[PDB]
Amino acid sequence: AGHMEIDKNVGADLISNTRRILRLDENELRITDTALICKNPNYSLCDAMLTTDIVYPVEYLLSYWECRSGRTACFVFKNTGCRVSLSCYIGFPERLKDLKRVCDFNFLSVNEALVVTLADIERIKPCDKGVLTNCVVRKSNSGMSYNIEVVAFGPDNEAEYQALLRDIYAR
Repeated sequence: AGHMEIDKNVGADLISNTRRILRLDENELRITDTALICKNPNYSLCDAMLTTDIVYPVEYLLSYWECRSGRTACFVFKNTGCRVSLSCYIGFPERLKDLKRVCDFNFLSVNEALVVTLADIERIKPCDKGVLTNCVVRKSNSGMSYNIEVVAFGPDNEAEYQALLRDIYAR
């Protein structure tokens, strides 16, 4: 009830998926409202806060997001002190002018911003109704850095696909 709007079960479903495929708990995913998302001033979603040395088949989550009520979001990944987060916009972001995109592995700065969506994956590879894009983050303090990877596959990611069903449909 405020300057973001999600329906009672819809955020709870997307937040449930977010803790379940990051394989962390509901008090270990950090959620945030207006202060990072308010540049669409009445609607958005929230932010989700993420751990080091962790992988997910990221496009399984993009797919679940857009399929839930017929409305799409960009995942805007905002790197800050120690944490990765993804700031989730059903929305219009302020830093979209100067934040980045990747498909590769690279070093990434401690106060940085980056969008990854179905339109961005479509610029950087021919997309398909079968993509499993894959994403991997580390924090470091000894290097005062992030270490970021995201890579684009079709159904060839069949091993990680099976391993994820073998965790998340096996809780």
